[PDB]
Formats: sequence, structure tokens, C-alpha cells
Amino acid sequence: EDMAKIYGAVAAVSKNVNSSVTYEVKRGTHELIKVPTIPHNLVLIQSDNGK
Amino acid sequence: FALAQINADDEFIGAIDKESAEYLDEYATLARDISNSLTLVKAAFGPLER
Repeated sequence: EDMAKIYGAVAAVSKNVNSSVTYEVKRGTHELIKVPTIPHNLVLIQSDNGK
Repeated sequence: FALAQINADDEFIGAIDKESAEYLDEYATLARDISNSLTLVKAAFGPLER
């Protein structure tokens, strides 16, 4: 029974090793909006007689 | 100045014999625990570093 206690304690230490890590790479990334219409700024001004 | 002579009663003598049995068991128990702890340290822990 004492040996079973000792062996189990050593096994727990051996299981404390770390396998790897995982993370998400997202810094520097932004979302894009979509502009539907082209912003023209032209207006036509004409005289009443059409001259 | 008032030293008292020691009287070894039969009840006292038997009490010592009971203590010898309990002392012997305690020493044997301690020896087993020390041996178990020494085995555990060697298998589980290595040396320390700065």
C-alpha cells in the first residue's frame, strides 16, 4: 500500500508536463465596409431662356 | 534541602513496561515512515537551479 501511494505520487509529477499552446492571430485585421454609390459633386446650372 | 527518596511501587513498574512497548512501536513506525519518505524524494524531485 505504501508503494502504491509512492508510485502514484511520482506519476502525477510526470503528468504535469505541458503539451503545447493554442491562440488566435487577429491583431491588425479590420473589417471592410462597402460604399454603394460614387460621391459625385457636379451640378448643372442653366438660364431660363437656355442661352 | 527536601530531597525525597524514590519508591518503586509495583504499579509504577508495570507502567514503565507498558511504555517500553509503546516506545518500541513508535520507533519502528517512525523508521518505516522515514524510509518511505526517502524513497519518494529520490523518485519525484530532481535538483534545483538558480
